[PDB]
Amino acid sequence: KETAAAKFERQHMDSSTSAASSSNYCNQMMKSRNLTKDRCKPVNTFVHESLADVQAVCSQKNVACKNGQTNCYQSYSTMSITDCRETGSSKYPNCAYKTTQANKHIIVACEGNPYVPVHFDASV
Repeated sequence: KETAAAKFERQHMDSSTSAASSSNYCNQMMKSRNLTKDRCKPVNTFVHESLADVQAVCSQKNVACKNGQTNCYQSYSTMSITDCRETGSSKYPNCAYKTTQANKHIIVACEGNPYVPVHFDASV
């Protein structure tokens, strides 16, 4: 299978750009990361920082995850992110999203060796 770390990178990492520019970033990103493949993935966040800076969150502020595990970490700094959320009228297979650029702290679950993000828990 794809590893959990790899899946996180496919779903949540966009180190290419410092922000979302065109307000159909989400439409194109969601498609190219295979998140509109079988259905429209309703919500998804992209992080626009280096992979090194993102992996480093795994040694920052330890917090509970939503599921109640305690291997989650909150970034000390705000990060450049894009919140993609499907529109009220979107219907597969013509998936429609709005793009919201923001600077927020991320919370990720970390696991494995090397100890890297395996789950995007939230932005705050």
